[PDB]
Amino acid sequence: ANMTEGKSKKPKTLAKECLEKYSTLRDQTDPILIMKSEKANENFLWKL
Amino acid sequence: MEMGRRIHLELRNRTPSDVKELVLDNSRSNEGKLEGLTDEFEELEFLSTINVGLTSIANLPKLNKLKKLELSDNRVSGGLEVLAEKCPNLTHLNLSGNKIKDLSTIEPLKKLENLKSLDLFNCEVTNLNDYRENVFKLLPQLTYLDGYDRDDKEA
Amino acid sequence: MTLAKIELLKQLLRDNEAKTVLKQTTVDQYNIIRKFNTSRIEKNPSLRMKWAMCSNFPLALTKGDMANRIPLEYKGIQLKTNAEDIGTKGQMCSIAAVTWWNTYGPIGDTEGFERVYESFFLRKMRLDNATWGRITFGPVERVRKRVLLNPLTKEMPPDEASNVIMEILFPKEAGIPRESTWIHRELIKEKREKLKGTMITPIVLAYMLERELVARRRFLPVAGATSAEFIEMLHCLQGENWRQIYHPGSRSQSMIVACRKIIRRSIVASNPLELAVEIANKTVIDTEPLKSCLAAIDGGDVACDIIRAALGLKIRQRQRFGRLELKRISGRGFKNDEEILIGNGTIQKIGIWDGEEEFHVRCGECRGILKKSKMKLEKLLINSAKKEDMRDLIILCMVFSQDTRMFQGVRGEINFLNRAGQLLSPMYQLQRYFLNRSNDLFDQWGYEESPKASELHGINESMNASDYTLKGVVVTRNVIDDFSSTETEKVSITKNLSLIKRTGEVIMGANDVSELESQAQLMITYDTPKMWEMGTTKELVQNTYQWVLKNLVTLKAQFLLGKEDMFQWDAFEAFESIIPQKMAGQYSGFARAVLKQMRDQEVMKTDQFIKLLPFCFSPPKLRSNGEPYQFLKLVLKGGGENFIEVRKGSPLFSYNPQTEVLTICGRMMSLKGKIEDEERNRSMGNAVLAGFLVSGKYDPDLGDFKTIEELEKLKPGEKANILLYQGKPVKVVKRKRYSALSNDISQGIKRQRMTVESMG
Amino acid sequence: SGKYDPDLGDFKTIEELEKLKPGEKANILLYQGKPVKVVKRKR
Repeated sequence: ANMTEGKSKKPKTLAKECLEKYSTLRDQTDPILIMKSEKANENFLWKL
Repeated sequence: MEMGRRIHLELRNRTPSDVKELVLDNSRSNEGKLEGLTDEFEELEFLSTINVGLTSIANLPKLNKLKKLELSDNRVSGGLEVLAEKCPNLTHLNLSGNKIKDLSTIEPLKKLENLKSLDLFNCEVTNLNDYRENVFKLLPQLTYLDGYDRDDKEA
Repeated sequence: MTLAKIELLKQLLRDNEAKTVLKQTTVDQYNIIRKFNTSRIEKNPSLRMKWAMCSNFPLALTKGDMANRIPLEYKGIQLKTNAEDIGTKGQMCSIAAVTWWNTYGPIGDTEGFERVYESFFLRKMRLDNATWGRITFGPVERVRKRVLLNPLTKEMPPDEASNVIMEILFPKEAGIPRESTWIHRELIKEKREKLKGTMITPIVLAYMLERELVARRRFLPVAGATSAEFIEMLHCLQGENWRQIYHPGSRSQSMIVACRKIIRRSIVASNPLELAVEIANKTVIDTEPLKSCLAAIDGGDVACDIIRAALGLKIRQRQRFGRLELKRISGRGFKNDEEILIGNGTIQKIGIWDGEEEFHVRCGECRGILKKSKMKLEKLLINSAKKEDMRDLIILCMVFSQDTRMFQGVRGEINFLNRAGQLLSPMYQLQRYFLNRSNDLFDQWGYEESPKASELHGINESMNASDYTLKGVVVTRNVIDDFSSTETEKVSITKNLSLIKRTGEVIMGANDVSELESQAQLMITYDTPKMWEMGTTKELVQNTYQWVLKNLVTLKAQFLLGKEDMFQWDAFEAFESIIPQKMAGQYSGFARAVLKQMRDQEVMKTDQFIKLLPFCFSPPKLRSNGEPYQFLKLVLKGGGENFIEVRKGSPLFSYNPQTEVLTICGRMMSLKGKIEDEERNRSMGNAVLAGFLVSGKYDPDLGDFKTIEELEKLKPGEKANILLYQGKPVKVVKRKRYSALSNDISQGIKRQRMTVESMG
Repeated sequence: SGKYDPDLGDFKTIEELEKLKPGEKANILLYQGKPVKVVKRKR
């Protein structure tokens, strides 16, 4: 959640502001893998 | 490590009536109990039991001063009515991470009137329609819940 | 066996030649002695092996009790013989016994192979889980590059690798650990624990560790990825006329950013070199100083090269101009000052290169050959790599060539600076001007007919592979391979961070670094207050907590005394900048009261101590009566998520005691527990013979020598008699502290320059 | 009681205002570009 006055803004700016508010999640670089798919590669998904 | 070791460390080999709180965490228990706490205890305010593998609530000293108790990450599934006969003075209840099947498990809390906050996280009972409303009208004495009665205050 | 050793020694000494050689050659000279072998090497190994395999007993078995497990002849088949040997003094045997041993015999331990041969099993794991794709049979463009053949756990120079190997698998002969074991303490302890419990011969483990650590690099034709993981399979992935899709089963950006930040911090001050090296060797990336990845990769960004020059490391001697990497091929350019009018109408006095010259030029993925004369570019040959890289190469080579057309193509103004606010030389000002406005010299440069030929084809100003190219520029549909003879020639470092050749010529300038900011993908933890007064509040909190954590022993010791000197530390002054002025004093008073209560009426609690200590730098403001104010939620600059919880934890700080772990600014760190016990567990790496200094000679007053285990029994400050390296009896004293020579040198330099300035 | 102070933090939603305690100062926004700083009162 990110309270706003009500103006319309591009999705990129909204996402940037939302991540800025929750900066800790944005700056997370070490992933604590919890579950994995049968075929998908966790490293590739995390880097993406 | 065992409940006895935790009791000795917290009490530091002193009289039982010297500490008003306990921390029984990461302690293996015999068949899922809370042994190591004798009935001689008379004064206690806070409790903490996490990752103790408690499966039922049948062994607990009778008390009249406890106001908070914490149970989490346990497979306990049974009636809690015994708390009324053991300590009907609870104000903070925490069952986060426990295993409760249906609404009937939380029924016996009606006879308790001092409870004001109850916590139930990722519980099988929590995933139901109008569970929030149903619990509220089932426990009128309750003044708080998982945190969003009407506002947000901290214990 | 030690008795057998002494008996063999006595028998050998009975001869006079052994007595005279042993008493003559020092330990160092032993190497020479070993190399005086026959060298009667077999002329043809194939024929020798063929003949030997047909002989009755070619195998040379070492004398021992193993032979008794097997008869000299099994099932009517001869296996081993009891005849004496002269070459090896053992017994003889045949492959029949080897096959029987593979069939029957003692059963060994399988544990050792899980970890001992970790690199090989990791290779197999990367192969097995790899995903294959299509095959492209079309021609593949390949470039010759210096690539690392195999991945490395932690790349280090050969000498450090050997020292680490000895410190791992040779507990004895570990005199005076250098400034390399502390850097690799984690590797030391990890490999030590993993290899413990084995029985393999130590030399095998040493060679395997050398393979796992020492880098192996070679010139190879590559196309596409270049990481060692892809190079392992390059024999299958690549192909002259076929390619395969392969996906095998970070720190770089962080080091780039850290080096750039250090450069910018040091340049603005006077005598940048000392400050830069202080910050560089006082920095750390999550487990290690900056001399753990800088020393790993070869070369790198210009900032990293400059820092390595400031530190002690080898850097490729390529000439960095902006982004261009230049390698001279021939010709000598006389740098003479000249007055030239710029296209803007102004006249600048700058150095111009008289004479013809040629350079191999590289920029990102673009390679080429440039031939230039004085005040003119003559020829440029490139390969099509990338539009951005090609444009950068063209523009930068244009500016470097100092072509009169480039000067006449200026239209704006040249008064720019850097992030530090300094006026640069006109060359770099022009570089920035042209890069900012690429379509300035391109329009007025002039066009040249396309390179009519089989492969040579032109490129237009828009970087598209379009004909009617630029005057001089040419794009050949071939592979240009350059940058041979990476001599890493001797290079000096001036105080201003600018490198120079063995002569006075300048190779790298302090302003080559590009002023581009990024985000450190890792925890860039420094150790100096001067550095971190730039970034955001979260970075300040993280760095302050890391400073507290690193030197936890000193702070914990000072806590027992109970004096205010503990709180007036410079490290917290920066923290004062991120606490509200109107309320910081109340926080300081509250934290001081809480910590006094902690010292008085309870016992050690590291988490809350760390949480509450830093806020006490500012003076307190007690209640009107005198009692301290009480809080439970310390607000920080920026509001919202920038807040600390006094009770349990918050987004910036949360310690869980169930697993005893610490999460600061979204980063988990292992607080094994509390107590000097956890302190010593942290010290569980380090190096054998790290807590003892050398003082005095043999001093036989102690009698015989004592082992490391018995050495630890001695209380601090004692004297012990030990053996250093291969013998060399000495007297040592157990240390009462942990040392850091770099810190001492930096503080000495700081005091020296403080004295110089004060006298000045 | 005052004006926009970025140091105190961003604007506070009604959810935080309702749970606030007396004697604590917060920041609110009237409309775009006209923030203000307010303080809770017992009366």
